[PDB]
Amino acid sequence: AEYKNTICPPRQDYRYWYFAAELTIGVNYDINSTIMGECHMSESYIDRNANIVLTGYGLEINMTIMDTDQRFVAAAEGVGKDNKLSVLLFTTQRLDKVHHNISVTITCMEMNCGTTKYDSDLPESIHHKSSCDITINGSCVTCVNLETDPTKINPHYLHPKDKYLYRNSEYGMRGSYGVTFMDELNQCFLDIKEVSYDICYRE
Amino acid sequence: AEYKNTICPPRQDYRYWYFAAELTIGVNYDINSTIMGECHMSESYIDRNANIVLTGYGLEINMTIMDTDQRFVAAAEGVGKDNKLSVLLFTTQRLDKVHHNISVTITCMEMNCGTTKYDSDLPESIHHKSSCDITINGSCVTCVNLETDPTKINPHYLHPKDKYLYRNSEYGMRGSYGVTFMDELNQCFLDIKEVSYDICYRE
Amino acid sequence: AEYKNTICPPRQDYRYWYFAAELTIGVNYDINSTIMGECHMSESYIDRNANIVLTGYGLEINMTIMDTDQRFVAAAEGVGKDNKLSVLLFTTQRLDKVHHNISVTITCMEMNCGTTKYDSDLPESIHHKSSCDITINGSCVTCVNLETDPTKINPHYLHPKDKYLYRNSEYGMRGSYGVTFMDELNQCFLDIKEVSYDICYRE
Amino acid sequence: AEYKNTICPPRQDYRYWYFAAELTIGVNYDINSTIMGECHMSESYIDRNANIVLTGYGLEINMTIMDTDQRFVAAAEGVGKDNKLSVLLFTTQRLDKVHHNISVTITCMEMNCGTTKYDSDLPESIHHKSSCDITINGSCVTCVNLETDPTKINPHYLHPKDKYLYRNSEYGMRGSYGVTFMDELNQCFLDIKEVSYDICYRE
Amino acid sequence: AEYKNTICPPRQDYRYWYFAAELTIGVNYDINSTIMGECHMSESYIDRNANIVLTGYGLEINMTIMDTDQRFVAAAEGVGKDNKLSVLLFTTQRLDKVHHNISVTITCMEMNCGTTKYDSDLPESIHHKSSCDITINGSCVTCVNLETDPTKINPHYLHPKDKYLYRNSEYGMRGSYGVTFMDELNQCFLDIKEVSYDICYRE
Amino acid sequence: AEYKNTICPPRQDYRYWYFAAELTIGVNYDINSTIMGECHMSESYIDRNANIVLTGYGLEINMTIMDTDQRFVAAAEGVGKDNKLSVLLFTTQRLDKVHHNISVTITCMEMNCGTTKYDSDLPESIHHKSSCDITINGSCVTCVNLETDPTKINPHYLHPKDKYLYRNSEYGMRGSYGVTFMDELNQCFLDIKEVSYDICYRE
Amino acid sequence: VIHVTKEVKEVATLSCGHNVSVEELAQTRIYWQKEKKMVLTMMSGDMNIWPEYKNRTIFDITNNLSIVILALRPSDEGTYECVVLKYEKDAFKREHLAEVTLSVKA
Amino acid sequence: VIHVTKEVKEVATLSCGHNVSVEELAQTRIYWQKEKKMVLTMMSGDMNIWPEYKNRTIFDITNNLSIVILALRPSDEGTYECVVLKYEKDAFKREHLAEVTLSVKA
Amino acid sequence: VIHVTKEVKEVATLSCGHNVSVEELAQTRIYWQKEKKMVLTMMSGDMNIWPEYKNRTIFDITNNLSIVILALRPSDEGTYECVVLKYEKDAFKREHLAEVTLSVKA
Amino acid sequence: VIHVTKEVKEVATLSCGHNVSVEELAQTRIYWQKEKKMVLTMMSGDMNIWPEYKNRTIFDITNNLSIVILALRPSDEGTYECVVLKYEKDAFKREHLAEVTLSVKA
Amino acid sequence: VIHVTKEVKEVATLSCGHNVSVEELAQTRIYWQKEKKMVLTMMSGDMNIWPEYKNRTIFDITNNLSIVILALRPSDEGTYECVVLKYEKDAFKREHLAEVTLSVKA
Amino acid sequence: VIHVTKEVKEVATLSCGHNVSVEELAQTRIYWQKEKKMVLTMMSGDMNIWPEYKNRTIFDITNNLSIVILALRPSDEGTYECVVLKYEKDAFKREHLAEVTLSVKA
Repeated sequence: AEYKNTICPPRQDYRYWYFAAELTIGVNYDINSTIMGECHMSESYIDRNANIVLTGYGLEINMTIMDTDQRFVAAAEGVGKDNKLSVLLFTTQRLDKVHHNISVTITCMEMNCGTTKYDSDLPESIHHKSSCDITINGSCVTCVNLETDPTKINPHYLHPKDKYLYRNSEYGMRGSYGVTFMDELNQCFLDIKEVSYDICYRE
Repeated sequence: AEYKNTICPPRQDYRYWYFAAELTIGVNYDINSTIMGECHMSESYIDRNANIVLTGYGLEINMTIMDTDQRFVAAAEGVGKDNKLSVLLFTTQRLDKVHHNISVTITCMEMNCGTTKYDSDLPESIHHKSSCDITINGSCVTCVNLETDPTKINPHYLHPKDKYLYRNSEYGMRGSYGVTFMDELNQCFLDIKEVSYDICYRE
Repeated sequence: AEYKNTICPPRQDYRYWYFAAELTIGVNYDINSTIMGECHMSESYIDRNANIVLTGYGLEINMTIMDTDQRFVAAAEGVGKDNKLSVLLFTTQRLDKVHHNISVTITCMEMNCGTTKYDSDLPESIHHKSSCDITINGSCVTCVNLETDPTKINPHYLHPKDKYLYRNSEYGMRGSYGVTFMDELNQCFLDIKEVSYDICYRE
Repeated sequence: AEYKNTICPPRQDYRYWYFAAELTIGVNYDINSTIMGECHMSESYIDRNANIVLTGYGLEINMTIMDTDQRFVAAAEGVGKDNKLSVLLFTTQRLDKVHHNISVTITCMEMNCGTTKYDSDLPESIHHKSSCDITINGSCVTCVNLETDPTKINPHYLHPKDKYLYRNSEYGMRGSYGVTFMDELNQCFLDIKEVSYDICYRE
Repeated sequence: AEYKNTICPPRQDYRYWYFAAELTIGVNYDINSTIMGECHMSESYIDRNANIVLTGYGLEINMTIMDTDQRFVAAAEGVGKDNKLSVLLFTTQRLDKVHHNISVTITCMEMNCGTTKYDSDLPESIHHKSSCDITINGSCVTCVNLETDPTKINPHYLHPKDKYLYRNSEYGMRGSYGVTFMDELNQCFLDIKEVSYDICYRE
Repeated sequence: AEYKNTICPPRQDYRYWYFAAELTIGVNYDINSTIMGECHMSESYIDRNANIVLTGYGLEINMTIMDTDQRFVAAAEGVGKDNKLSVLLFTTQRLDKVHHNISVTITCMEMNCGTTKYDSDLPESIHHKSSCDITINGSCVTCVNLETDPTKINPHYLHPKDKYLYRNSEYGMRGSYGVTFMDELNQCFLDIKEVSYDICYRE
Repeated sequence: VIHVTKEVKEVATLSCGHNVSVEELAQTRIYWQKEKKMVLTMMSGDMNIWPEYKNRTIFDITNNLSIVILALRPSDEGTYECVVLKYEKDAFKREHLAEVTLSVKA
Repeated sequence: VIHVTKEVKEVATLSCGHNVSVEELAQTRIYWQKEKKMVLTMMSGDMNIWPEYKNRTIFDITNNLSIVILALRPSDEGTYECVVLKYEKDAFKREHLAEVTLSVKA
Repeated sequence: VIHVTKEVKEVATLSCGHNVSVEELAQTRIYWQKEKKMVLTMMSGDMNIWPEYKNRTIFDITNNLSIVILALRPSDEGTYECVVLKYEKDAFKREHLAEVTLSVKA
Repeated sequence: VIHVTKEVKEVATLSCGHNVSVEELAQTRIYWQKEKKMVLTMMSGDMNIWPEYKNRTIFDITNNLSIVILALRPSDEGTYECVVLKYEKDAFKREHLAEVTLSVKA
Repeated sequence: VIHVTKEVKEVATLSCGHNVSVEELAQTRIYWQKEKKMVLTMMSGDMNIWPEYKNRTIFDITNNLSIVILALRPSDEGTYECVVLKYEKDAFKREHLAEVTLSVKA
Repeated sequence: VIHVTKEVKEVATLSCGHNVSVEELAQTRIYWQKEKKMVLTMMSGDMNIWPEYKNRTIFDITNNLSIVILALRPSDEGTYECVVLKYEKDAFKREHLAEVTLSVKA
């Protein structure tokens, strides 16, 4: 009979969003510009595992946060220069201040498909209290970078009018993962303000 | 074979409204302005108990008047400053001049959800002839204030054009309940003329 | 094998109307003005009894003419000053020149509902050859007046364009019934030319 | 194997019309003017009997031609002064030059209904080579006149644009029947050019 | 395993039309002008027999070409002066240079219907290498003339915009049949340029 | 567990096209201009065999690439002068640098239909490392020319806006097949820029 | 005789073509009219002739309900119709309608 | 008698046509009115006459609840209606309604 | 012989190409026409020649229903058609149609 | 006593109508206000009076939480409400609400 | 050899790259063309050289169906294609296609 | 130490916060950058310093991959990030990212 916080019940539409992560992926095939309706998303909160599957721009991204009190509520996708795809992920609020292990599976679907080309574990660079299990199926990805609880990034961009946005402000909750498959430096960075984003459609 | 007044039969539309009570709830998460179509309502007159269930602005309110000859007919919701939600409740006409016990349950549904955080019984301040069983599930509510048979409040505001409105004019029928979960005074007050209301939708 | 006049068969639309009666009901709750589509009606000619049931303005009226060769074909309702409701009834033509017995039941459905408050028999004032069995269920009716075969009243008002209207012109067929439940005189009169009438919708 | 003419097969729409007869009926109740869509017709060619049933203006007209090679194809109705209803009947072409016996049943349906008021046989005035069995059910008909194979009458009036019209030009094929139930002369005549006709609708 | 040309498979729409024959019919009842949607058509290629059934302007025409590699693809109808009906028939391409026997059955359907009035065999006038089995049911047809593989006739008229048209250019493949039931000469001719044609509708 | 490139999965829409081949067919019947919606296509990737079936302009083309990692994604058709039909074929990308055997079956469907008129094998003119099994059903084709992996041809023409186009740039991957059934030289060439191409509709 | 032509000033004998017994004239009504304009009525034995024909119209009942017009005039050209009604029980039923045309040569 | 016409200045005796015993007058209300304008009331024994008729109106209770008007005037022409109400338990019930019209010759 | 060309002023023999026995001519109608303009008719033995050809047209029945035109003229160039109808029971049936073209050199 | 009227300059005693034991005043908060404008507070024994009333307001706790105002002024007319809050476990609960109106005669 | 460059005025030897036996030349057609403009034809042993190349074009059949051009000119730069067709039963089938480019230094 | 402030002209020591053995530097890449502008690279033992920092930047590998800047300047204020990548099989994987900020007092 002692009080404790709990996750919110499922809803058809969410209004309160927490900027959970920013995923940047670079491909070796041509993507020109953002297309409205090009991205679709599916979400599932089973056990304490939250899973988001995004389909768009010739890629499928299957991301999972393990043993978490969060739930994915929205996602957005945009195309930058040099064939870079930026994905913004919005969950419910962060109840506990603990780093969660991540699992990312990137699969090609339109160009340079194949069997599992990469499968490894990426440390958390800043703090080293978690990890990200990364799996790339194909020969299309050149670099991947994941920023969990981003502070510097500004998730307002064209912030939807009907929603409320919240973001982390502590450097101690930041997390960074990254792998580059090209001899040049990672250079998976792309300025958020130079990209045009569109919201992914739940289905 | 001696005449006695009786409650009216149910209807799809009610044209005669009695200003039953005013419920004020303050939350710790941002609500900006009134939204059309945001509030939904359900009503049930079972036994001599009248129950209204409202869903809106991330809250669920379940109010019950026990052993009464009244039936809920309408509700209106509006947002004021400092994240205050004002709820006006309209029933059928009052038959007997007796104070009824109330039961109010507030549940958070979009922010700061949790198990039962509060459960108590609030005396009727003015006359102490009844009580209000108050339950709060979550950590979102800061203050709650309920006024039954309000005289000072003016329920006309944007009075619906197709309806008739009636209100109490006696001090003896007034009733006030309230609880504040913040060290500052109750300060759940919000002037009715400074709020914009929208009618909840029956479903 | 001797010719006798017979009532006409049923129809979806009746173009030939006979002004059968004028029913005036005064209530103690507020009715402001006539509303299009407010009144609905149902009709049944079973045995030699003709029954009309009208719903509108918070009242249900159930009128029955006993052992008649007439059938109700239409009804209209209008609101006058001091919360007076006027009902115009139109039947088929009048084959026989005989006074019929009436049965009227008024029930409150929106304000001041209750069990049977009044139940009596009203003589026919002018000639005393028939009677009206009146039953009021509720505490909302102040006066009731029924004029059968009204000569003075002009039923053309806004006479519908596609219909033919006929009215009685003999004093011997007039019939008047009335009861007032208030210390003041009957004062259930309301000039027809000062009311706005709308036709009830058969259903 | 000797060639012989035969009646034409049934069709949904007929283009070639023969002016078969002109039925004039006077009523003792009010008919004001022609109404579009007020008349409906049913047709049946069973055995060598051709039957047309017309419903409109408060009357039902059941007309039958016995042992004929014709088939009713159209009918039109119009209202003249003094409450006169004129009915034009159009069949297929006249294969044989022989007078046919007729059967007319006029029944009231909206005013002055009753049981069989008249039932008799009417000679063919001009030639006396056939007869018309007339039956009136009600007390509404004042005069009746039937003109078979009319020569003088002009069936073009507002002749339908898509059709072809034919009419008799011989005095030896004319037929005339009539009964008046009023002391004044028959005076069921009404000039065709002073009437406005509308085509009855098959159903 | 020796190549041989074969008829084409059936299609919903045919774009390549061969001017198979021209049929002219004169009637003793009035036809005024061409009407859009008047002519309906049905086609059947069973065995090596090609059958076309046309319904319009009060006639039914059933034409059959026996033991041919041709299939009917279209038909057109038009009305000329003196109540003449011109019918143009279009088939697939002619594969062999052989005269085919024809069978034509004309039936009256709106005026002057009857049993079989004519049944004979018409020689092919020009060459006498085939014949036309002609059958007329009714007393409406005064003359009939059929021209198979016409050279002089110009089938372009208002040639449909989306089609390709082909016609015979050899006198040796021409064929002419005809019968007149009136004491005057055949006079079933009507200039193609003086008629207005409309395409029959497949159903 | 050694990475190998695999063909991409099926999709409803393909945005990345590889210019696989150009097929030119000359006919002896009249085709005037390109028509929108005239060409329909069906595709099937069964075993390692990719099959395309095109229907249009009175021709059916069934092309099959044997033991290939490619899949047909789109096709376009255009009409040039002298009754020449140009077909552009777009597949997925070209994983392996190997010449595949082709099988082409052309069938006449509207003009000059017949049984198998030609059936042979065509060497690859440039390199002689594959072959094309050609089968012509009918007597309507005069010349046929196939260019697989065309370098010179520019497949952009009116390049669809939403698509990406890729073309071969190596002379070693070119392949040329051709048969002319007329005494004159092949003359199956038609400049790409002088044709108007429309995309076939998948069904 | 549908068509009868008489030289001016002569006697015009227009025949109804029907014979009604004097016994039955009690239950009979006879009308002679000319293009919707009444000429003569014999309602139940009560005779009546309109002013335009009152002086010059003799009604011969026995001779097929005929009318004799003396001093025929050029304005009398037209079509005449004779209608006879028998009083069936409760109704008047038309038992004969005739049409005779008169032409004037002048 | 629906219609009564009296020469000017005479006595107008308008009858109600109903007789009420003095015993029951305690439970009875009697009104005489003229086209929606009140003329006389007899509420529970308390009589009342409006100014336009106060001087020249006598209410004869026994003679069929009649009203006698002295010095009839040309402005008195109209329709007079008499209504009698009996106080049933909890309600007033109209037990009689009579209409009488007065005409003035001048 | 579809095409026949004769020098001007000579004799033009246009042949119908069909022979009808003299016995059957009772039931036969023969027409020679030139582009919808009648040239000669032989209806049931009754001959008829139009004015434009009445003087210079001899109809030889025995010689394949031929026509001999004397003094050929430059306006005679055109197409001639010969049509023969046999009177089948109740109907007239075309039993032969021929077409011959005449050219004039001038 | 909802309504209290005292002549100007006199002593105005406005009563809360509730009595709170001094022992429980540790857990009690008492407020007096006048139309959304604070007048006096007694938060957990810490007293507080606003400037407009700091000089002329005595808070009698024992006498039903009454307030004594000396030198009543014409601007003091209005409605006063007294509220008492008891500190239930983890929350503050309004255990009494009173309303008293003061009128000034001048 | 896709690319061949010869100094001006020299002898340009463009090779087809295919060898056809003299016996089979009866059933073979050989064409040399230059960007859709014909240069040489050898239809069934009948040779034909267009005017622009008639004087300075020798066709060596034995030496891989080669063409020797004397007095190379700056206007001869372009792409040349050689095509060989074998007369299969009832059809002409392309059995070779070679492309050779000539460059001029001036 | 996120925040470090040194008086102008002194020696600034910015620590990467990570230690890499000299043995593993063959399979390691180290970058120091300042707001998307490169400052120092150590690709597989090949060092590189941009012109703006070439003269006044000493890279101490052993002391936690630290950088010593001599003659600090007011234009050097900003945030520095040190990123270390280890060459896992077939890929470069980030194994440490640090962020150190430098402030100048002047």
